[PDB]
This record gives sequence, structure tokens and C-alpha cells, in this order.
Amino acid sequence: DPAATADTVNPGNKIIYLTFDDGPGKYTQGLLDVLDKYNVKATFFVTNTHPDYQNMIAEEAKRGHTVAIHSASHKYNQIYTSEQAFFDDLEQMNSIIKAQTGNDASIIRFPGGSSNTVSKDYCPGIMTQLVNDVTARGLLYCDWNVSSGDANPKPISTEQVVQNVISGVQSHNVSVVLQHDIKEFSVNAVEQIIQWGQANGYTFLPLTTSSPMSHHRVNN
Ligand SMILES: [Mg+2]
Ligand SMILES: [Zn+2]
Repeated sequence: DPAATADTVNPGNKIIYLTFDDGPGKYTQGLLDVLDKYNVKATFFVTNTHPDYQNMIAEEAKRGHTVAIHSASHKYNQIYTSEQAFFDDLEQMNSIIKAQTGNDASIIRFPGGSSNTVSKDYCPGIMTQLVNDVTARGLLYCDWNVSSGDANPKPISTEQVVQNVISGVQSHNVSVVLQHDIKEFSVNAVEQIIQWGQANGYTFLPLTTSSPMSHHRVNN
């Protein structure tokens, strides 16, 4: 029930929240350098899939970005077998974020989105329970309303990612863009996306606890 949660703060008009899933990884440092070049803050929904880059979580926070939870294991067949397994994994990821940044996470992004149906193969009904359990735990969750197309099993070109994000943003006064910073071709699109947005009156912001969240329909 939306009635039970605090109002969010209107962020203004022509807003873009660039967000990045599945990292950190080998391309994250380069992405941080690009964001610094344009003085833009973003949001990272992190995993422990590539623990050789775990210190990038500390760097993301140090540089002013929002560090949020995606999943420690990012294994659907583990985290979606029970509420208990999901939160064991979520807590492991939060603990790494605390170790690295000094702070707990406040925001999460469910693997597959809150709208995913892959979780039906492991626990029917679990997403309906988890959106309520995450809320009861004082956590916020965010899906997205602009696809970059960078999740396709066959990669698209950097130029196609640029065009996908620029065209999707124009559909929304307030956009939450999904990219994955573990994909080199998609990271390499971010510079042109920022150039275009800044030249067209858009403001890039990081997600915070007072931001409006983007929520999909829950399908499981
Ligand atoms: Mg329960
Ligand atoms: Zn993911």
C-alpha cells in the first residue's frame, strides 16, 4: 500500500538517473573517469560476481555515486528459492558495501527487476512477498523506465546503446536508465549519452532515498 510510505521529493523536470547493474568489473574504473569528466553522479547496483574489483565499490561511494544492492551471487536459482535465501544474499552484499564504504545500502534492484518471472521457476509467489518484505525492512527498490538494450544475449553496438537511451529518455520527464557496467560496449556509450542529455536540457542525478522510485508491475 503506497499510503504507508513517505512522500518522495520532486526532482524537477527532464531528469535522468543513469544506473548500472552487475558490476563492479574491469570496465568500472574507466566509467568512473568518464562520469568525473562530465561531473555527473550515477547509481551502481552492485554484485560480488567479480571480487577482483571489489574495491571499486569504495571508489564509487568516494566519488559521490549512490551504491545500492543488486545481489551478492546474482544466481537466480539460489536467491529466489525462498525469502530466507534472498535476504541471506542481500545481507551478504550489504555487508560488503558496509566494509567498503562505511555505510549500509538503502536502495536495491531485484535481479531481473521486481517484474521478473524467472523467480517462478524457483518459488511461485516470491516476488509478491519480497516487495513487501524489502519495504518492511526499510529498504527502497528501483526498476527502470529506459532500456539501453545492453542486456541482449547478442550484444548491440555502442552506437545502438547511445540511440536506445537517447530515444527512451525522451518518453519520460523523469528517466531511470538501465545499463550494465560489466559490458564494455555499453560503458563506452555513456559519454555520448551525457553529451546529448546535457546539450538538450536534461539533468543527470544519482538516486537517493528521497528520489521517486521507478516500480514495475509485480508478475510473480
Ligand atoms: Mg514472509
Ligand atoms: Zn543483473
